[PDB]
Amino acid sequence: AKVKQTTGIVGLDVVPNARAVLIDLYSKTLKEIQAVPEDEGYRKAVESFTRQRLNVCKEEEDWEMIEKRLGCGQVEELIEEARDELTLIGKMIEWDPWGVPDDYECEVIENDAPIPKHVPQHRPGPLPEQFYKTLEGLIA
Amino acid sequence: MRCLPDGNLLQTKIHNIGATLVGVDKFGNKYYQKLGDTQYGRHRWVEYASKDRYNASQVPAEWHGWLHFITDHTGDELLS
Amino acid sequence: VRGSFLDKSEVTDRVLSVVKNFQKVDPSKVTPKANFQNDLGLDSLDSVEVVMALEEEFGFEIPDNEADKIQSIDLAVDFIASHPQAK
Amino acid sequence: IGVPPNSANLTEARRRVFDFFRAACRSIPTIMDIYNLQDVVAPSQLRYAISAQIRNNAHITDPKVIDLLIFKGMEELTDIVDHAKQRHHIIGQYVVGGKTDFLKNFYTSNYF
Amino acid sequence: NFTLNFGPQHPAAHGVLRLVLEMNGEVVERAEPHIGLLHRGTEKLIEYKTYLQALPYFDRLDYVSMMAQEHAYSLAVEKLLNCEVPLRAQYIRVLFCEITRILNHLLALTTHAMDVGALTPFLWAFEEREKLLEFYERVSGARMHASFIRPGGVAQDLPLGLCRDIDSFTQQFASRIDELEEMLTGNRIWKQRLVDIGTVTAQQAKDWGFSGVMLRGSGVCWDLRRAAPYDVYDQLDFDVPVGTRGDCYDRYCIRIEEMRQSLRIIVQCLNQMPSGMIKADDRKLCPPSRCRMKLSMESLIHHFELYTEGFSVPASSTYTAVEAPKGEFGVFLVSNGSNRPYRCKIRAPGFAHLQGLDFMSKHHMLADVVTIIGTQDIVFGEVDR
Amino acid sequence: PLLQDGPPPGGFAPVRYARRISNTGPSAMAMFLAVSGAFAWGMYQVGQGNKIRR
Amino acid sequence: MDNQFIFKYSWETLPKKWVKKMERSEHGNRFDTNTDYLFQLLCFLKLHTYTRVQVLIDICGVDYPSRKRRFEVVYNLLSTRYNSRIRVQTSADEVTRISSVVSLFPSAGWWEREVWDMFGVSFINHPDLRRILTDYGFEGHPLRKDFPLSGYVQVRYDDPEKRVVSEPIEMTQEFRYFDFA
Amino acid sequence: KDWNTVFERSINTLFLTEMVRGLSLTLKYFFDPKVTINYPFEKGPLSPRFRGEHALRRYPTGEERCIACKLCEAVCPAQAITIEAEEREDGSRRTTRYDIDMTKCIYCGFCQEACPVDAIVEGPNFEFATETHEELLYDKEKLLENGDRWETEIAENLRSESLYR
Ligand SMILES: CCCCCCCCCCCC(=O)SCCNC(=O)CCNC(=O)[C@H](O)C(C)(C)COP(=O)(O)O
Ligand code: SF4
Ligand code: SF4
Repeated sequence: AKVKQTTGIVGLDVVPNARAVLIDLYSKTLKEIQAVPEDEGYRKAVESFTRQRLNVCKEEEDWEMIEKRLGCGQVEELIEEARDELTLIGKMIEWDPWGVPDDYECEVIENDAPIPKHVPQHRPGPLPEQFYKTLEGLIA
Repeated sequence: MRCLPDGNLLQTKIHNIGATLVGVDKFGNKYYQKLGDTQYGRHRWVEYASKDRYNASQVPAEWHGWLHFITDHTGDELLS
Repeated sequence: VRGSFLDKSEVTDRVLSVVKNFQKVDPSKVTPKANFQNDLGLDSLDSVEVVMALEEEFGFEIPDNEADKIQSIDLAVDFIASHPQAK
Repeated sequence: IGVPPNSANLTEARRRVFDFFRAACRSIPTIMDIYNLQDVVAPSQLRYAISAQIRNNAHITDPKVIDLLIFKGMEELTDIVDHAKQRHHIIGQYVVGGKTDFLKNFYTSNYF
Repeated sequence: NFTLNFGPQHPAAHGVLRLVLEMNGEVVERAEPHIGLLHRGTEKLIEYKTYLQALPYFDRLDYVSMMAQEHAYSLAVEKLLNCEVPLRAQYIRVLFCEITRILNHLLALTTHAMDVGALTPFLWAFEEREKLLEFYERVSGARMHASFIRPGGVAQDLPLGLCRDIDSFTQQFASRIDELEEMLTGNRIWKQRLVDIGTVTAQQAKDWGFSGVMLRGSGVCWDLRRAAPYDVYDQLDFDVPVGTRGDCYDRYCIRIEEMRQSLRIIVQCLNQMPSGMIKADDRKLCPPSRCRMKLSMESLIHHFELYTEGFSVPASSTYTAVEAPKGEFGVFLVSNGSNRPYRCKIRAPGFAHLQGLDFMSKHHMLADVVTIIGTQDIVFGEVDR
Repeated sequence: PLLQDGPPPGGFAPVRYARRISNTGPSAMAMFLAVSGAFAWGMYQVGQGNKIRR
Repeated sequence: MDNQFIFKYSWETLPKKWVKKMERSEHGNRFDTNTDYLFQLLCFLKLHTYTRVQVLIDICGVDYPSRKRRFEVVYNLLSTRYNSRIRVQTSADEVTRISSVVSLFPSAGWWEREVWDMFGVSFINHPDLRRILTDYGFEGHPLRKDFPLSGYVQVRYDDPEKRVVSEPIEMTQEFRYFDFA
Repeated sequence: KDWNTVFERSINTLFLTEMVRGLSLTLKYFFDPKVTINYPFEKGPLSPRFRGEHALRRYPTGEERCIACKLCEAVCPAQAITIEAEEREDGSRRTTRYDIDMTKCIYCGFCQEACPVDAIVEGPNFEFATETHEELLYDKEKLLENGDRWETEIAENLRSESLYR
């Protein structure tokens, strides 16, 4: 309930009405994505995570819980991602990249040459549960 | 009298006060030590035989290691 | 007294010489109403080099819009005789 | 300002060729002042070398190659005006200001 | 606008620094660095060297953080070779990486101070640099270009009594940091020269590929030792300081705090240093001992091969990065199966930082330009390669 | 051989890394009172000296 | 966000025509794309919520003389949001201009200048494309495999002209190539 | 905020209280001992591993150690070493030419590591500045002269470092 004083990130201003901003952005996103063909994996994935984040935003009235439930950083960084998705939606509509070409070909390599434990390796850890739900929803 | 124009030699003369003679080499260069702790216990010096026109390359190889703390053996022990 | 324009009679000969002096131009087809492309056997690249020579001669820049309108001698002449920066 | 896309046809390429030649020629007085060439060469000789360069490449039919040549010419010209590397009878890469060739080459060395 | 062509031409500021500034009186409008004055074709030369012969080129890129680049190159080769490094070697490599971090920060901080007029801390800090330079000389025989960290481990074991002399250094180093701080931190002139100078937001830092202190100054918690750990950094306790304002004063405080954290790491490496080999045992990639080479046919054959042909690296390509004192130092290595690298692209943090001088110095005073170059910590060996 | 450089039995002595603080100064009212008293009494003394010089 | 998730999620979400090759490996997840799609693929990866690739680490060229398109341009990218790296590569030749990504990542500006300097690959819409490392008036592209190691010219002071001048190289002792294969 | 805290802030500003502290610590080092070395009478510390001027070594009999294997020439990252060799009149495999260009060499020590007979070493000498470039083109005889002059120190250093290599 307490107003956030700082995000600790230089140039990222605190957004006091983050809940109202996020609900607006997600609702706008769920309309603009309908210009994409329904069979495209981009449209499916975008709807999947926008809906869950919207449902969380609707349920919780305290931005601290919204941050806690989503696990995706501060509400100000959630607003940035929501704005960027809306921008990407506009570009992808204009680009028209949809559809598989006639003589489509794609080589896939899965190289299993191991690397030592000691060399640098990114190991971020498990993502929030929705990422895996989105992925398995895309597979099916 | 070299101390008046040559201040580098004077610093060695002053630091020589209270020092111990370790040895003399073939060229006449004299080697001194203090056994204290001012520059982290590093108190090895050479007083070159020539009070003028001295040069660092005049230290023989037997004493070069001692002077640079590379070894604890003096030039005499190495030669033996 | 002052003046802003170079007399036309002074301009025609100056354009007449620089085309004669320009190579690939025999000084016999150089009638003052000649076309660099049709009457002078000059390609487009040679024609571009002629307007450049006149710019330097009269000391002033000629815009692309008007660089193209100078396709003949009489046309190059008129433009300079009425242009006040020509000096 | 930015690098333009590759020319669609030889009309677009030629418009660009003409544009470059105009810029190269319009910088000639600046070059003459920088290298102090008033008593070495005439400005038209500078113009002839530029038009020569262009005429030696009149057999190119691919607009992509023409664009690359124009880009390299623009780069070469910018260095000559901004970062002059003065050499007496040489501006950039341009020399400014009874026996056959075999016997001369034979007299010189064994490598022709 | 009139143009000012100011190139600091001596150790005062870098030395090959050449800047074209457009001014409005004393206010800077635009800054254009002209580089390549130290471009020596290192990437081209590496393609003509075996993997061992290319190693000394890394000491001479960021020539203030020598061993940190040797580590990055060795890690890249060990990655493509799938070579396992003994634990003792990993601790020695981390120990000297943090020693190399202190050497870097001591120089960066006190050379920046001398340029704004604080002449004393340079002299105090360089006597501490000499002590650490002695440790480089005792393990490798060179004060700067050690060539000590190698693929598979380190060139030689530590001489007896070195760990004790490093411990005696650590006992007194906190006092040396406190004196540098007491000279600068609280001083009103120092604060006036650095507070709100060269402000960078987090978005700007990510857009311009900033890393290291230049990125952590803007409040972005990102250190490659924690994000993508290597060697034994996962068994060590240290904090990652981050800024809250993103100006030159936060980056100064971070570099000071990073030397205290480097001191903390060195203590843990000293205490946890295990016994064992300092070189990977495989007999295809590491030199034999002198006694073995002079007594065993197999060892002599391997020694002959290693110092003439060098080892081969299977055909592949990868990007390897470490947290160098100046930021993320990366190596894009392309192997074609032979004994020489096919391509070695060197990603230098100072290349990204110097490119951002234009936006950082915008609308600042002329005398703030050197302050901004100081907080970027530019060494042109790695900018130009 | 088998002897390698390392910690002594029990490890090295603990070392501090944090900034040790220092409270050195009179500060505040001490300096202001000293300066004000000096001004008042010294100006009185200036008057006395001027009278003697007169 | 591990490399397993990136490979799978990119297969499901990206438009199919963009990516011609996908390599999942401990050496790095790599996406090969045609030149006409490089700009759009890099804008997708930057803006999309589940990728958030915000940092361009660097751009480099590789010369493959045995290939019809001899140059490979490699984009090493980083997501600080998800702590993951991605490699996007595309091929080019000596005359085909490829798209510049300065409008996406301002840090690409000097790296694309280096690629033009070192390899001769040109970038459409680059605000200021000129050599950045080599000497002014330099001829050739030194990182091409057919460019000689010691170059073609060298400089010296010339007292009669009172200046430093450039002349064809003369080597007192040649580079010795030791073929150990 | 408070008249007492405002007062203290103002007084600290006007009387330069933090500038006094910087003066006090500056004066403390004025009276302390100095760290300056009185070169050339006094020298800085070095170690047995120090990589200095190259030297060619002999056996105690006077025979050269080098057998012209050319390993040092092959490994040299700067290509600073040039070697010619042929069979000696007694059938021995020996160099007729061994040049090190001291102005190309990077003083890496790779040559000393590569040598199988301890023939080429980087000795401890670092004071060999010259007045000409040609004096830094060392031929075989100059290198063997260095070995004779520095042999006593080189041998002691090798005994010291034989426990680590
Ligand atoms: C100061 C010096 C620095 C600047 C100089 C740099 C070097 C300059 C050279 C670079 C420019 C080129 O070669 S760019 C290549 C120029 N050539 C082409 O455009 C190929 C196609 N040919 C044609 O279009 C015609 O033959 C043509 C005669 C051009 C006109 O057409 P006309 O036949 O209808 O007159
Ligand atoms: S020190 Fe290194 S560069 Fe110099 S000669 Fe020996 S091996 Fe070659
Ligand atoms: S010095 Fe040593 S490595 Fe070099 S040729 Fe002679 S024996 Fe071989």
